[PDB]
Amino acid sequence: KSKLPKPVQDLIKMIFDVESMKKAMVEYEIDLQKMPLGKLSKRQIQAAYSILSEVQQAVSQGSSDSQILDLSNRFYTLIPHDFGMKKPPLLNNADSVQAKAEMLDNLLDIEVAYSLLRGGSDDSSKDPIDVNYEKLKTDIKVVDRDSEEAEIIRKYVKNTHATTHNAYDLEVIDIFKIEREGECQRYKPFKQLHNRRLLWHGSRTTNFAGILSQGLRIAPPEAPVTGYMFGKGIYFADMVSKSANYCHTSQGDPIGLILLGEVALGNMYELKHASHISKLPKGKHSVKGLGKTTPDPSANISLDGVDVPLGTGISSGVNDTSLLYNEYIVYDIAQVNLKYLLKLKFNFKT
Ligand SMILES: O=C(c1cc(Cc2n[nH]c(=O)c3ccccc23)ccc1F)N1CCN(C(=O)C2CC2)CC1
Repeated sequence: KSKLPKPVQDLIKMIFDVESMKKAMVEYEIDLQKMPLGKLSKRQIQAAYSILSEVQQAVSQGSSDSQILDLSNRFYTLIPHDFGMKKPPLLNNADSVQAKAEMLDNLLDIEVAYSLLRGGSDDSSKDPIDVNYEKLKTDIKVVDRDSEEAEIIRKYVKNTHATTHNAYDLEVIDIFKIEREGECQRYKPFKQLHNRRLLWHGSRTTNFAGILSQGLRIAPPEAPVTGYMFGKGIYFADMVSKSANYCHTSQGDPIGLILLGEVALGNMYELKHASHISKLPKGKHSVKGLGKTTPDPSANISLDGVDVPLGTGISSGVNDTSLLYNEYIVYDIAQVNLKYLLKLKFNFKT
């Protein structure tokens, strides 16, 4: 039996759950008989990303719906969808491109989780929880409830929950201090860079085995840049509820996982509307999506020399913007240093 803490053990079980991976694929209307978990490959997802990038071209250049039909069908050939003997819905718009790009982002993380679980070594004498924990190459420790860092994190959760996200309230079950192998060494060029903030990153439970082993990555070159609001980068939020929406929890699965990462933002490229950029303008290290609401800047605190915007939501004074809340995007994976992993219970009030 495993000597790991019970919350650490429950975390491993949750992220390496094969049925949850299958459930996530079903959600994206994938045909599991034509394409099960085992048949998924980095190559197939990449080829589908490229076919989606072709759909991105047809939509923008106002191509005929009879020319988009073959591009749409090609995507379904690479990624089989559950429609049986019926014709599948037409991928002829930017929304369909975005939705299928999000699916492929998840499939790429699900593939990493499954390859980890099916690769390596099988040993009956060792606890399967301990074996799977080692595969993540991440030091996971339980943060003591009565510690100052736990009080800071709980205040951050409590204060940055938005009114427009009141269909549920949030309960912090566990706070994990995480240390990805080699990540501190990778973050070294940006360790002293100004504007370093502790920000939120919400994702589906089925993506965390991929996130903890490989780190938060950027969508591949094959991915359609127009399917990403501020281009292919790593997205963060200063509001817990904005990130918590990306946990994709329901009444049937109310437990989610959220990250707290130290992001070296530096000189921010402040944007109000969609900008599908491949590269940042000279002298800029990040993009700040200007939201209508911002945490109180006077209420900012410093946890290990890192700014924690745990202030309650106040008006930013930003007019004519497509965002209700701020977002932060970095375009170099070395600019992120993951600090905490939170297990949350979503108490749906609907
Ligand atoms: O951060 C994002 C991302 C997230 C989102 C949604 C989102 N998800 N989670 C958040 O906490 C968040 C905060 C503010 C704004 C958006 C978000 C949209 C586009 C994105 F490129 N990534 C895209 C998916 N990722 C990948 O590694 C894909 C598999 C190759 C991780 C990085």
